[PDB]
Amino acid sequence: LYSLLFLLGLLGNGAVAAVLLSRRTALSSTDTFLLHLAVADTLLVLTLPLWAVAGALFNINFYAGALLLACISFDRYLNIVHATQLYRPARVTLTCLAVWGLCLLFALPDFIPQVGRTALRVLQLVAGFLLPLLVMAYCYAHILAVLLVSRGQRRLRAMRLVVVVVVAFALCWTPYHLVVLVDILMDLGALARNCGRESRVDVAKSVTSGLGYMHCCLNPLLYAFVGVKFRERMWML
Repeated sequence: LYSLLFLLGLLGNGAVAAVLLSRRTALSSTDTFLLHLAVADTLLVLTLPLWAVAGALFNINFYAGALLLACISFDRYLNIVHATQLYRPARVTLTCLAVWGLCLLFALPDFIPQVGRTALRVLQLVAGFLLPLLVMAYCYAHILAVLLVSRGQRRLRAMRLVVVVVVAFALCWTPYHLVVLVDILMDLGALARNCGRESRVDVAKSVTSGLGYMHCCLNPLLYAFVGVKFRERMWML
């Protein structure tokens, strides 16, 4: 089953990368961020055979996932909540370098310590899953509120899609960071170590890593294939 996901990830990810990269003109901010995410997930799925330098690139891609997804949400909030003050393609390459740049800052130790790895885990939990999740929650809650006061036939479908995206992200990311937090507290002295539970926690690491792989493989299906614009390009190319 793991090998199937490997091809599924590359296949779907490549289509997203190819469709957007074949555009002959400028790409909107949402389009630019989606392209970065497709590349980010593309690298991670390449790791599958080995995991099932490798670790270092693994971390970079994982954070790229949430942060890029976090970046997508903020632009949607800006475009849909304050649509009157932001009427106008705005280049956003600056932030993409930062998000990829912030992964580099954290990714150095992987190429290169008890306290060092403790700080690594602390930063990972603080700024990799928690803050992005809060950002997504706030932005999409305001988007839902604005749409509920809107008028049209697309509002309901937009609400459904937003809820689906948020729920999928939560249910696919929480199980890994929960185990990471449990292990963090165990190391800090808030819990007790035992032979069986350590192996169970390693298996939990494995299972939640597979779940994250599933999310990375599903990213094309929930952010690209559901949009009207993307399908038109796919039908064109």
